[PDB]
Amino acid sequence: EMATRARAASNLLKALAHEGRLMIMCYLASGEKSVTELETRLSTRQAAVSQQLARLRLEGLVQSRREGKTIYYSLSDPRAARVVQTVYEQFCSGD
Amino acid sequence: EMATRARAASNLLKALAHEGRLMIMCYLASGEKSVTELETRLSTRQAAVSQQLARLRLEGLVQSRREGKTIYYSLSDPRAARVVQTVYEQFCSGD
Ligand SMILES: CN(C)C(=O)NNC(=O)N(C)C
Ligand SMILES: CN(C)C(=O)NNC(=O)N(C)C
Repeated sequence: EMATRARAASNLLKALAHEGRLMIMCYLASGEKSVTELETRLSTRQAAVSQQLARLRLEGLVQSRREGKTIYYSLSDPRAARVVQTVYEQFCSGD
Repeated sequence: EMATRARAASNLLKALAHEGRLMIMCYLASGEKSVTELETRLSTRQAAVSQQLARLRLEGLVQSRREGKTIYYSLSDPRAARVVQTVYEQFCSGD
């Protein structure tokens, strides 16, 4: 149905419509990243990154695994992955 | 730069992160549509559609032309067009 798929799409976009969460998703769009790598690449403060990761997890958009003492995040919803890949390609392209 | 392109991307997503505006964009993603066609397809109330179209116009995402007494809207930002096409394809696909 058009309504329920429009609400799921709208909800993904609400999760992505935040500069910090979008940047996390863009970094994960190129492959799995440790938390250390994400924080190295992001200028966001650690407490903010932590909430943002939790929100992306709640929304079903990221998952994570432990390897030793490292936490690796990755994209988990393939619809969101493709949307973010399009955003990343389109908005990182110069004119 | 990563910051200014991340803000433009984030702003597109904020404009898209609304069920009514997203549905308009999804309909325009398949080609130019008259206002009459858009309102026939949308269940949204006319005053709401009017504000939503105005917002999409302000954001640079849609443009329009007049042919006789008909107003035709179309997508105007190609980055947004591709993002919406990915949303439409991904979220209209069944499992
Ligand atoms: C648009 N966006 C979030 C993005 O990251 N684009 N990529 C770059 O801007 N560089 C310099 C790699
Ligand atoms: C055509 N049809 C029944 C359909 O669901 N298309 N998908 C969408 O329109 N969205 C907004 C996900």
